[PDB]
Amino acid sequence: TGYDLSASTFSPDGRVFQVEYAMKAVENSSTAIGIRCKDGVVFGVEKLVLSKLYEEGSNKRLFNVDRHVGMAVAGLLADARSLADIAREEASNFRSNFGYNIPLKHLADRVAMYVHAYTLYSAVRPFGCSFMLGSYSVNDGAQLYMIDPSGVSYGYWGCAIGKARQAAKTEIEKLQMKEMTCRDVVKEVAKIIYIVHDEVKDKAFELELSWVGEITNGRHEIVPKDVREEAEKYAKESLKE
Amino acid sequence: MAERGYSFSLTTFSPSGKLVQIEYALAAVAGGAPSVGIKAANGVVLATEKKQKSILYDERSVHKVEPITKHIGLVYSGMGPDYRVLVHRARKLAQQYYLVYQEPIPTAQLVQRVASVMQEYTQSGGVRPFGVSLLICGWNEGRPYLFQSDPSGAYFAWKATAMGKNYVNGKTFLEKRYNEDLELEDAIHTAILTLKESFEGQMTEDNIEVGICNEAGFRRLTPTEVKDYLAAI
Amino acid sequence: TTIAGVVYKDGIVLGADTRATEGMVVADKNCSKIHFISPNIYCCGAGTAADTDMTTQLISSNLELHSLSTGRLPRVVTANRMLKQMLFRYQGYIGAALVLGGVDVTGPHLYSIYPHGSTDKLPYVTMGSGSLAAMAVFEDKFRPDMEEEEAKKLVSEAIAAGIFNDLGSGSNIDLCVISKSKLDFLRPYSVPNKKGTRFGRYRCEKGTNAVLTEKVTTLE
Amino acid sequence: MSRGSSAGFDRHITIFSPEGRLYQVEYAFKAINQGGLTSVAVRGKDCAVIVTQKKVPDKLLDSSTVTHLFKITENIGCVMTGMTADSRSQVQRARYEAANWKYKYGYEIPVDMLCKRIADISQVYTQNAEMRPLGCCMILIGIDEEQGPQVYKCDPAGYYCGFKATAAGVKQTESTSFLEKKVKKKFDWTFEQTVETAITCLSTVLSIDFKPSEIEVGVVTVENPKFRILTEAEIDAHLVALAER
Amino acid sequence: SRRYDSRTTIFSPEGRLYQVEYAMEAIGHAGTCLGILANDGVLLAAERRNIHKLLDEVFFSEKIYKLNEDMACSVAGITSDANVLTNELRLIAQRYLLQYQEPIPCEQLVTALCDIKQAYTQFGGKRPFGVSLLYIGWDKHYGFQLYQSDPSGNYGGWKATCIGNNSAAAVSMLKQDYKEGEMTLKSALALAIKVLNKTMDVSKLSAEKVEIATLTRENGKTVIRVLKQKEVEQLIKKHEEEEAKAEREK
Amino acid sequence: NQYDNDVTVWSPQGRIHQIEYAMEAVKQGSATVGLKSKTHAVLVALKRAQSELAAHQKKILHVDNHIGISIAGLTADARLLCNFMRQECLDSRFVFDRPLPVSRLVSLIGSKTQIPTQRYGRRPYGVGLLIAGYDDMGPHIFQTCPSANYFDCRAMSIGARSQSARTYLERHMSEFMECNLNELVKHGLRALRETLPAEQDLTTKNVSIGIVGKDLEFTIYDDDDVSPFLEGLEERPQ
Amino acid sequence: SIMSYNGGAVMAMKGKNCVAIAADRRFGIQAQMVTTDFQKIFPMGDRLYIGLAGLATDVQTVAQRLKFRLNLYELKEGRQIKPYTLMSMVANLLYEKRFGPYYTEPVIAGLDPKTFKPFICSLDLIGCPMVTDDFVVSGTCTEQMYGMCESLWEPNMDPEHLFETISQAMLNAVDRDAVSGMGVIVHIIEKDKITTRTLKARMD
Amino acid sequence: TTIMAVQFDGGVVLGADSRTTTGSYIANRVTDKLTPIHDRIFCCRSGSAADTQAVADAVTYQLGFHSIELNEPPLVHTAASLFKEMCYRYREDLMAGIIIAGWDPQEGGQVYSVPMGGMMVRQPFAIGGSGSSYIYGYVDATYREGMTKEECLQFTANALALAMERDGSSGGVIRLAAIAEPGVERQVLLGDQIPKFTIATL
Repeated sequence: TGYDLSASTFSPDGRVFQVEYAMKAVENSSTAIGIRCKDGVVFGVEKLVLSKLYEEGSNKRLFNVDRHVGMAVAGLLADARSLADIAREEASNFRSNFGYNIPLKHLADRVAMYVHAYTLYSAVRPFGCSFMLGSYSVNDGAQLYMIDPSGVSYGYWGCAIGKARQAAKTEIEKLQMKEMTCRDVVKEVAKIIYIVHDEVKDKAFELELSWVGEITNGRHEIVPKDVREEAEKYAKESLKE
Repeated sequence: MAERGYSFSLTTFSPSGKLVQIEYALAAVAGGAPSVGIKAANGVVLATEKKQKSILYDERSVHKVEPITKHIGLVYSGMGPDYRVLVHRARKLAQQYYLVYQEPIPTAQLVQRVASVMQEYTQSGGVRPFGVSLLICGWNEGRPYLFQSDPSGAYFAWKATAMGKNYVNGKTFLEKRYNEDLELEDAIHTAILTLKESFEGQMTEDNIEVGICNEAGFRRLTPTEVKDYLAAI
Repeated sequence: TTIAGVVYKDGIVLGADTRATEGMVVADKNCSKIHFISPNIYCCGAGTAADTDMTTQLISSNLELHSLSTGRLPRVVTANRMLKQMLFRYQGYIGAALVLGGVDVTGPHLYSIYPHGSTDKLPYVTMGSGSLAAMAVFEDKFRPDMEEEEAKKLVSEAIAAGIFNDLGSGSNIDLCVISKSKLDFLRPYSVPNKKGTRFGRYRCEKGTNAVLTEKVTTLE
Repeated sequence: MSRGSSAGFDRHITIFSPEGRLYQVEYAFKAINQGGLTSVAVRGKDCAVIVTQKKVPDKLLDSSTVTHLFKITENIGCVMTGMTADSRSQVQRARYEAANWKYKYGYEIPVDMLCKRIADISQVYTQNAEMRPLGCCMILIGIDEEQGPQVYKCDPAGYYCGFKATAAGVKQTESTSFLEKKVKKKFDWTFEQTVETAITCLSTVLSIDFKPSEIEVGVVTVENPKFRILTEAEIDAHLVALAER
Repeated sequence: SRRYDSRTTIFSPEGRLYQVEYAMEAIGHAGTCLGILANDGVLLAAERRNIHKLLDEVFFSEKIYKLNEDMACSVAGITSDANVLTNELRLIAQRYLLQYQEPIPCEQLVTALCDIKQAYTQFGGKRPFGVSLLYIGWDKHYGFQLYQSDPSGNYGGWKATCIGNNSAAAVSMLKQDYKEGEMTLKSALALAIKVLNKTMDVSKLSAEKVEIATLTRENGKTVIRVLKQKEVEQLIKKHEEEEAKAEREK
Repeated sequence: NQYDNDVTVWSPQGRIHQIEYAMEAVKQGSATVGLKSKTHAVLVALKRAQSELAAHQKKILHVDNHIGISIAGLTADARLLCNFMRQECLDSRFVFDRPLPVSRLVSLIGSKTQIPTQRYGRRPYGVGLLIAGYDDMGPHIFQTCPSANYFDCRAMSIGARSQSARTYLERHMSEFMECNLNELVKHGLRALRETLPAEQDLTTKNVSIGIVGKDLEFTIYDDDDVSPFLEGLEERPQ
Repeated sequence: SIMSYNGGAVMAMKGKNCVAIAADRRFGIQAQMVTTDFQKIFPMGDRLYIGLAGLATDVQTVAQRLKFRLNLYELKEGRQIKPYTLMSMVANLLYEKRFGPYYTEPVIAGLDPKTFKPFICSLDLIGCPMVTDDFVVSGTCTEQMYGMCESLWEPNMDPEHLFETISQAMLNAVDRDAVSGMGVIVHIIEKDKITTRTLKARMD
Repeated sequence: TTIMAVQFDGGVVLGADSRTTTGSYIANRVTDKLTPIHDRIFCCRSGSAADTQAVADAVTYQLGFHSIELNEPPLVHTAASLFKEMCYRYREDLMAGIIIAGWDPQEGGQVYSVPMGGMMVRQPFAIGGSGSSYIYGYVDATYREGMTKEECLQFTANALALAMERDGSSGGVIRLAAIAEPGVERQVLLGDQIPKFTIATL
């Protein structure tokens, strides 16, 4: 009793329960997925529409960390916004110091260290969000990383974070992403997002899609409206049989 | 991330007037490995046991007997990393004294400064007291010194004393065997016998560490010399 | 002041004069200008004497701490790096110029360090107001891989040239010989100058001085 | 003073119990085993080898990013056991300490000095109550000019030591017993023999036949003091040599 | 952070500071320190609680510390806190001497140390110093003086006082036996010996278990000296002779 | 329990209770309604009086010539946030000589309000704001929360009994867009009146109106400037 | 220029088993005399003395701060300071003000305790010590003092010959200096006694 | 001081004299002004010796840490950027003109000039120091595109020899370094190895 109140306290089993509770908070958020292909990374977010009074695009969970880096988040949105600000500052400082765009692995490591710095003391609270970082460059290719509230950062071929990530992982595993292109990966991501969404539990959602790759010339941006409509139509027709 | 520490004392008085954190640090010391110090007529011998839990350890990598200056040596009982911290601080204090006065620090002054540091950790905020007692030997003004500093920050001058496990039995053994006008070799023999009194298993030239201080200065005893002393015992 | 050093086949020979002047007046005729740094590293000093003394003492203390922590013999590169960083961060306000020489696991090393924080690694260096005469001696007679006695003779000749051709140098010659097996602190090594013998006697006798008051305190 | 006695907040912060222990440090030691992996380090006469098991449960995980072997300098490599983020923070700290040592002293840091510095930092974490100790174990690997190959391991308690062979993780006790048996029967260990000893220790304590992708091997040798990570081809060659005999 | 705070500087429902009272209990568990003021001087008589055949001979004194050329102090309680407080006292005395080029009066030094103690008892969140001090000295304003300070920061002047173990019995003995204005250093030493003998009832009095220091004025100078073993032995012998004479005469 | 007293303590359910308590603090305030057309953004606030002899508390504040806010919750927190926003707008006009975009100001507010929710000894801002602004992107209605989350809204209502107002806004959102200024203000007033009990009616004493638009700076109509907007409002449909 | 503001001259000399320290007594501002009994030699122990020449205010400040530190050292160490240790302490005190220097050049004369070996030394204004074996001089007339001492000093002088030598040197050196003089005070430090004498000097 | 870096197809060629002067006195006639910052990155130092040495040490430290972190060979542009940042942040306190030359897997041979003030420019070739003024016309009239490594070495040696002949602050020996993918090749030209140009008489 009382071993789960501070991030500076270990449990007798050797666990930090505050970090686990932050991860639980992450597990309660909607699902965002990201798939790495041979020429880029595509992000898809199942953005729940909590109220019909909200404007379209409100509470967007896709961010432009840098010109070449995108961010898909899940969990507490204020914590995710603070972490996006941290990543933006890291990328800007790297460009100011070393004179070129930050590699995605280095940026992921820096942001993961910043997140881990909040799992050690009683004076602060662990972040209640997990996020993915995607980027593309000619020299480095397509890269996709995920950071959890504990500060662990790994590179992925296809990643899912949120309420339904095991089913999303099962759907992603059926994809031969190593040979696909962003054009097909966008439709596949839309189909997976429509598959894993719960119509009974959740009233409605918006499909937020973004990508970075050769088709975008190494820039992270929102997937164009035409491709988004085609992907949504394909996902709806695939849900139907 | 927040670099601030706790600003309140973790060691506080009890209704009986006792600082129980200091007593628990003393218990941690009493659970440590035996250490013996004997002040002879022409020097001081510091002895301790270092038996690793496995033969995979490197006996020649970590030393429990450490030099502070050319004329001061250290040995401890309790927690090793705390001893490392105190050794670093003692060396820094001795070097500061030499920088100021351009003469090597007397043993008493270094003991006082280290005890002041230990008291600071016993009273300051957000920290626990050190879990080590130190046996400090030195040679100053053509005279040997032996000191013991406890976790509370109090120090004592000793003719002979023991720390760690079975330190009461070691103290009684020293009372039986110690006498003034003792030569350094006899002091080393008595220290090794005091270690043997509580040593479990077989004592070799690697299971124990011996350091001596005399007019020539302080130095650790090499395993060959320890082997010679053990064969002579 | 004339301080010089060479690298010979098996170590380091350092040399210095022993005269200290305040302006145009000799204040000390036996001044030790070769400073202990570590048992294998020594230093000759020039510039602000107090700055040199304090800098050498601080670096010696730091090197002693470093060697106590590591348990190994100190390296000349460590002393050089410490000295140059400390001098640079003061932007030349610490007017200490040093000839640093020693032998370590990598062999004999000789450095010249300047108050602004620039160092040079050379087989022979000179410093002080008599540095150019000693440098002339070195450029005339130095050869690589000399023996210990030849190196001692060469350094003594350089210091003697500085002593006899510079007004700021004089008195005796001090030599520090460093090798991987021994260290020789020869003070003095040569005495080329001595006071002339008295031709007569001065008047100085008891009762010559008139005294107003006298107080005697007995120390028990 | 009784065994298992508790008083005040000795279970929650790093203060002494009536017996004189620090329970939070032991809990961090258990956090080390919370990772579920095991690593083995063995010292040869001219080489030093670290072997750790590589677990990639899902194919969606890029295997080239799941590494527990890190290089601190050109000549120093490490294997981390325990919590991943704590291990990465400690690796970053070790890299900074080595770089600063080279900048300040003009020569590469010895392995023992780096282990001592890391142990000092972890001790500072063990003495102050405001911060958590790191639930990770670090084993350092390098070549010393005077003494040769060096194997050093530091723990969350602030303790560090040199080893002829050592282990860390869930099965560190069984691995230490196996290495005790191997070392007691002392015989000449070349680079190949040291690598096979580490690999067979891991295999016998895990009781599973190894595939080249299931382990991770890093070595330093006297001939080539640079720390390197073996590729799958070299690990496969070593595994074939082990399996034939 | 709030959960682990002990709140060492807060009031109790009855208006008491618990940490101060606990430090005073610590004082009561310490060794006896005795101070008697005479006409020609003032003395300190402390009980040596650090006794062991394997202990080395003390450098100057175990429990009596010289503060400056004119003052000395004796401490009861935690030893390392006493070391800190004595270092601070010496610093304060030297600072006053630097500022005014005159030796500090005793009461000003006691007031400064008591201000430090009170500052620790009021704010900071730290535990108080568990030391009670006895002060003896001479100054040009009030001559020979004797002061006692508490961990709470309270001090006061005395003609004869005791701190440490069995201090109440010693206080009663001094109340019965001290004669105001008639005390000489010899009679004060005899009273100190008899009080130490009666209070240290568990252990018979010997020169190796007590430390005695006196403060006298010798031709415009202050002399602070510690009595040698033979002198204390002679004092104890005289006390035992007087006790035997009283036993015979009763 | 033991998880509801600190903002740095997660609960076993992955929640922070202090933030929810600050949201309750927002829910305790009087209802206000924000809504926008193609050219105007309107804030209508239902002011409350402590007593019959007390003036109704201010609810709509000036931030800049193009930005105004309506508050619900702790008034001192609201004043702190308003001062921060005013300083940010003044800095923007000083450095770039242009009005600060509303979305960037709302992002700054969220960034500022997130910090106290993660540090020991701090507390969430116990106020929720409805922000009405006009810039190059047109009119904007924004809602901020103590959770440091913010929303871009077509219409929104916060405070006590705001669910009925939100239902009315849901019903008439389809026609909010093409309304003129008077129609939009009447829609907002009807939504605000939906929060009032039957025995209570909208009057010139308890109604405050804030309007910003393309050619209109942010203006607050409080007592006698409200009557033209109140005139024409039909009786409560019950 | 700053050192010549107040004048002054301090000299220390080594005997066979004794040391002598001498100073002039004039206190003045530029060319005006104020007092004729200014103290420049301060006891730092039973057989240890320091003489300070330079700015009078800096003389007093350095003497008082040195007494502060020496009293603390003797209270802590429980012993008397050795003259070499005192020299190191003065050097540290002066070098602490390296960029704000005190305008004093201390002169230290004394016998090593428990050995009674004579010790003399001088320091510059920033704390560079110079331990000699014959004599050390400091003040505004260092050239005259150097000439007198180099002419008159002899090795292994008895205390009487040492007194005569130092007295003649100081008198004839301050007779040739404008801002030094108005009396000379000499301290002879032996193992068993200390003799303080004021010399019959010129007052112009 | 005269320093020179020239780019060829496979890499760069660096050159410098060896004279260090304190007034008109040569304190060090065998100075090494070519400083290796990384395995394939060198720098030429001109100006204040202490400033250039400290900046080179700091850049070596930072670049080593950066390369260890990234597990990637550093870019010559990154070393140039670190030098530029340090030399611009302290342009009032430093007197350092740097030439950074090296080889990159991504960019090949590169020559970057960071003069006093802290600007950074990439050049086909760079010259610095007090002796570089005398050889501006020579390098202008002699440099051509497509020179091989041997031609670049000869060009650098000739220009350095002319500058050392004309400049009093330049002299001693010629230190040359060629950096390419295989590694760094260093050589010293002294005595008759230095190019000779006959003095015009009568």
